[PDB]
Amino acid sequence: VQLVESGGGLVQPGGSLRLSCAASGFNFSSSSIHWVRQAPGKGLEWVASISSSSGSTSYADSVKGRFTISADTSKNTAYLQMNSLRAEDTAVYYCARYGWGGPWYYWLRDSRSGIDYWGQGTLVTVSS
Amino acid sequence: GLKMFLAALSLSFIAKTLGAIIMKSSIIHIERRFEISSSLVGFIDGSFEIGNLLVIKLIGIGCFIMGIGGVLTALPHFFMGYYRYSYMWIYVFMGNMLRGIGETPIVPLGLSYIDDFALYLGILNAIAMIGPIIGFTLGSLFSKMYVDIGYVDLSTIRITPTDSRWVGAWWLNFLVSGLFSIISSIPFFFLPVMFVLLTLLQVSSYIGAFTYVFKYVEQQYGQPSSKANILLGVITIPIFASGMFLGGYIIKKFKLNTVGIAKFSCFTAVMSLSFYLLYFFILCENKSVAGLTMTYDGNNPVPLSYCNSDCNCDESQWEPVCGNNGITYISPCLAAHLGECPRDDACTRKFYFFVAIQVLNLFFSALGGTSHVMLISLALGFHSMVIRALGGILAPIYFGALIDTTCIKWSTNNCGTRGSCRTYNSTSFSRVYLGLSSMLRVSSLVLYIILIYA
Amino acid sequence: SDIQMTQSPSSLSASVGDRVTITCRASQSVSSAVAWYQQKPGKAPKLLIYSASSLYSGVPSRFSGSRSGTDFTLTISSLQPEDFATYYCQQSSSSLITFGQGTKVEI
Ligand SMILES: CC(C)CCC[C@@H](C)[C@H]1CC[C@H]2[C@@H]3CC=C4C[C@@H](OC(=O)CCC(=O)O)CC[C@]4(C)[C@H]3CC[C@]12C
Ligand SMILES: C[C@]12CC[C@H]3c4ccc(OS(=O)(=O)O)cc4CC[C@@H]3[C@@H]1CCC2=O
Repeated sequence: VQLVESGGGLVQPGGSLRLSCAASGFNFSSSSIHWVRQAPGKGLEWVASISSSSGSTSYADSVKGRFTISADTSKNTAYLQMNSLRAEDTAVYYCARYGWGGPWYYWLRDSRSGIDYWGQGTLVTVSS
Repeated sequence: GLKMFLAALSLSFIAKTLGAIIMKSSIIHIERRFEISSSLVGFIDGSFEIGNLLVIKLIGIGCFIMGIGGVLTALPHFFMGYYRYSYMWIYVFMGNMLRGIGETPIVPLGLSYIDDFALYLGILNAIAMIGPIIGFTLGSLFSKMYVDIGYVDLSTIRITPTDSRWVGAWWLNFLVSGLFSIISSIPFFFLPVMFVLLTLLQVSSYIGAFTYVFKYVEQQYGQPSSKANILLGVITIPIFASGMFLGGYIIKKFKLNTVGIAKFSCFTAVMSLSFYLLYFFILCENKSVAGLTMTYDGNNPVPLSYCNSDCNCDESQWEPVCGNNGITYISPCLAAHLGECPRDDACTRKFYFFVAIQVLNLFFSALGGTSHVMLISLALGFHSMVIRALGGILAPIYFGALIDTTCIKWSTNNCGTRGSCRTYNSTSFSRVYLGLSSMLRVSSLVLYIILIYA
Repeated sequence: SDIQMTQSPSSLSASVGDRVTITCRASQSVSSAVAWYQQKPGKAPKLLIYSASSLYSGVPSRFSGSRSGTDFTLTISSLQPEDFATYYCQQSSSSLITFGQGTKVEI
């Protein structure tokens, strides 16, 4: 129904940071939360994922490792803790849910594709 | 080495004992989607006796035919539009009739081949009553889901099961039933005067009352389909089995050769009516639905409201609200929140008394339910055929007629309202339902008295 | 895997009520799991189509997506004043997502 992200600022080059996303209205456990980025005036890109209560960490072949994606299932929160955002991570990060797929009688042949709900996001730009 | 054959016929009997338990639970859900009056759900139900009358190894083929009938019973849902949040129920009817066909050579040929080759009826009917509780629990689990699941996001649904318009997934009940029938057909393809009246005037009551028990427990007491389903499944069916066993245990306990069984039938009927006339004193007072029983202001029984006489709202559509006082208005146009006003805790507590009385009634019936066949060769067949035909076809029809004579507000579908009833004036409901039931019971009782006298 | 996706057009000039044919191409491992999103300036993207055939409940019935070989396509049945934005074609498989450079329509 609503997914709100919080955290993010102007951390000097290097160091660490952490962003949180809170959401209620759907079972917060059974909703594969995803993080997606949009550089200033550019395309989009995928960052991480927490499929369920299970970690199932998966990342991006350009900024893999420096990020960690976790979740507080009791506190209904998704966490993304990042290390040493050098110059390319400046963007407007977005949380998202894999929305209810099409009619579940014949869309099991195709995997999950859609992304229903989006937060407004806030910049995590990084510079000197 | 006949035990495999015995298990085969057992799996065959499970399907037949599942069938009715499925249909009579689906009746309340398949009345609001096709938007048909409750006089035609009687005909849809009687179709299953129509087919059996028409048809009146080889014992196995009927199981596959029943699987076909159940799959055709659910097939309309796939090839059809959406139900808003037709002349199409024909398939359902046809489907049910198909079912009856399979039911013809299965039950008798079983015992027929059984007595020839190599108690058997005993163990068979012992393992028979399993399918009912399986089906009741499945119905309790499926009456929790929508009707067009797999095709709509359940969160976008606004109706709730306590609400009136809500309809569940009956097609899934029929689907699992037909698949079980198909599977149970798999092994057999590789395997090798006054008494008839007395009993009719009792069985008609039972079949009608089972066809409309959920309508009762949903409009006088506040109990949805799931609760009332699993409460009869967990409780009433094991006790029914206990009574059916105690019947044969009693026949041996005391020699009831001819006069004893007659006394016992009179006794079980009297105990039934004794524990069945108490539903009146558990009655909860009717709810207050303004504009249908009582006027918008003041307490009296179409004199439109003084407040609504000015407003140009539209009559004839059900989308209710619940005033803080405890009165439900037909739609926000005519006037707390969306829904209705549930009854006080009093009725929610009285429901358990209803459950206990129902358990005791079914119990005191189950004792003579088995002795009946002991009391009465071709005459057995004639009595069986007559009760089946007349009761099955005719009971839901006349029950639905009268229950339709008490329905305050209806629905409109492009013409000819004939829409599924969406609110019942509950006191008239109690009067008609319990009155027909009780008058029929006493009409059977006086015949019992005459018989035991003669 | 190594699933990529390319998007040939970059500035279209369709007029009102036309049949623009925005077409992305699957570089590797055609997955039949595409999804087409729409984004206006300074807002958050919405879902137009998913799995290249179905729609999102609420979206006008104009938009038609289709699948042919290895080049999915999106045809706007007839443009309207509330449609000129950026369109993205995303591909997803077994917890790996990839995006596209976006077609930007104009007049
Ligand atoms: C014509 C003959 C060959 C019979 C064909 C039968 C199939 C059409 C049936 C058998 C199993 C059925 C499925 C069994 C269980 C489900 C789950 C049921 O619930 C969900 O998927 C949950 C959705 C949610 O939680 O949001 C939706 C329908 C579906 C896919 C059913 C769709 C119809 C299926 C595939
Ligand atoms: C026990 C039973 C389940 C439902 C039963 C029922 C439920 C309400 C009812 O209504 S009542 O007015 O008698 O309370 C009557 C009956 C009569 C018997 C009927 C079935 C026989 C086979 C079976 O599995």
